[PDB]
Amino acid sequence: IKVRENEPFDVALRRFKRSCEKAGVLAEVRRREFYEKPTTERKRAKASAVKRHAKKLARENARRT
Amino acid sequence: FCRFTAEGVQEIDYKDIATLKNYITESGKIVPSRITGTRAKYQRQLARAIKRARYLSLLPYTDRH
Amino acid sequence: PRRRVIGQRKILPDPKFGSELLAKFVNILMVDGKKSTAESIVYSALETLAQRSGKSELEAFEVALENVRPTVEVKSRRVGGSTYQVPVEVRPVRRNALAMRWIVEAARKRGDKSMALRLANELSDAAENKGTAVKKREDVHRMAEANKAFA
Amino acid sequence: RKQVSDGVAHIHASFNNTIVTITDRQGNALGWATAGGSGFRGSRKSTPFAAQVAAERCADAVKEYGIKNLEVMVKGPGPGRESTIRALNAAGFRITNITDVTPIPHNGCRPP
RNA sequence: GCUUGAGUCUCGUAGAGGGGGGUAGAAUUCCAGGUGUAGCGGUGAAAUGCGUAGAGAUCUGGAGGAAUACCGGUGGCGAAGGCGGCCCCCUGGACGAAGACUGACGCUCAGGUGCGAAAGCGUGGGGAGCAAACAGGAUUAGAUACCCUGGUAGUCCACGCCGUAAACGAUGUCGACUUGGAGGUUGUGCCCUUGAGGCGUGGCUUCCGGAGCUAACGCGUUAAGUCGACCGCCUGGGGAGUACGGCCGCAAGGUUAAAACUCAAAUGAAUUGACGGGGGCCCGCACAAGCGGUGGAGCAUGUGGUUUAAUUCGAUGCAACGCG
Repeated sequence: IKVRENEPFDVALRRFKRSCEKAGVLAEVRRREFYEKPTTERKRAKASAVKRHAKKLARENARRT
Repeated sequence: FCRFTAEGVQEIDYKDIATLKNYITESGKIVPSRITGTRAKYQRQLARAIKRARYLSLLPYTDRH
Repeated sequence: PRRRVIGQRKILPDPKFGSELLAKFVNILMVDGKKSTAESIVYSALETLAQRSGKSELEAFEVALENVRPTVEVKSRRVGGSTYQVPVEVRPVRRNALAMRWIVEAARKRGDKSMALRLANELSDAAENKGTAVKKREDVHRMAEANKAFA
Repeated sequence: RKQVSDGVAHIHASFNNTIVTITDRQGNALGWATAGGSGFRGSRKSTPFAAQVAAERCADAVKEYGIKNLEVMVKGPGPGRESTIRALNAAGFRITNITDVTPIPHNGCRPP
């Protein structure tokens, strides 16, 4: 949100914005509260995350490489 | 994994803002438990202490004032 | 093509003094495949250029090309949605060939008497960069410098 | 024209418009321009280059006031908020800090 | 009479459990004030609507309003529906360790009772933003739809009514037994906390899999495995969860629940082709760049159609039209 980036800068370098505020809470509230689908997408995201974790736990195979 | 509250007897209080300041970011937001340990009992008590210190103007809600 | 990474072919050098770039200028002049007439027209136009300018044949044609030499050019590279032109630096092998193509395309119009006189007049106008091929260059540059912000 | 020393360049970026407006320290504005008055009738309004040319046509017509440096106050969502401030760099101005002066609702409801 | 069932007390633990009362943080709106300018708004594109009265927007001040982005997690609680700052009060349920007490008080339940998403109904209020219905504007041969701009009920508080959901892990409640792994969450015992650890015992829950089961998919120690107790439902599809009747409700309607007639099918998960204005990868002058053409004019040839008594016959979207 706030940064100074002192006088010999010539560039923005505002990486603190996109880590926290700039997009992840911004382009989700302009439309569609959905009243339920945050819970559905949280279920789907954590399901995909635990399936990726279970696949990485079983990724040790031959794989011809 | 390096939580100060896991072996931390005399549970986290609102008054000692020196150690309580380490669990908010620069924008005043609460540091998650997915980064710095802070198991869920002490995490919920820490969130209570954070917002009860924000109520007493001991810690800022944010820097937008 | 799609997968083929083949490069450029090695053309024959010119039967006059050795310069492959003016041989490429001979190659891009050529209507109906007529290479001999193209060589005669290039040779006569370079003599009538070296006579009116005082320079040699390799250095008057050298500074005729850098006045028609484009810096950047635009081409359509759309990324997911709207179709906008993208300014980009051109490779030099495409650059000098397209500049010679601009010289020859300006030489096809503006018909004074004959083709050799037209090519000599186009090179003489490209010497002090007030002719037609330099206007083609300035038009390609006007395609840039205002559509430049898309990168 | 008052010969003011400095100013504060409030930038409003939105899905609607991207204004740049320069006030003083005490908050009365000194001259501004729009992204729609800067050309681009219709579809090219919601582009960051419209915000850039809005900051460019805000950079002039204020030289009677004589502003050296400025504070940046962004406001609002949208595709802007990051591309116009560099137009505050190439036009001959000095950035002090980039802040935001708006809360969310303090208990409000948002539709689709 | 007894205690392994069930129940009570003692010490604690966790929770978005509920009810009531209040306080606070990432911004569209309205009004007022200073400023200053030509357009604003959306889409694939475009317009309605707003605007030189000075719009959308710039900072400050004020107004109200139902609600918790980060924490946040197939994480937790509740019988279910459902519930997510915080503070105060009341209160239920769940779980753990060592115990103490009653002694089968236990399980299920027709009828009955209570709770019960959202939509809707009645009265007293609030009305900011959206939003059925409605108006205007776009697309289309047509659009009373998908797209946009506005906008009423409603989304909302107090008290009632309605009792319907794809109320769904589509798997009723209780008890017992049955290889296991990876986890998450929450207690506790023990060990050297000898270093962010190690060994076990309880509850809830996610995924994969052994035997077994199932039409299959799959379930798989919270089973759809093997059993015991009880309740509810079904005998093909349409008719139809419709009509008549009874009851409830202010209404909308809900519960229970047929018959006549038609057909020999309906349906069930899974596999293989086809397809997705579904993706990933790969290829072809398929697209990009460029050259030369057709379609603008005239001649050769064929076809469609017209006329004639014949204008022989076939081919007649790429895959017919200088074809046989």
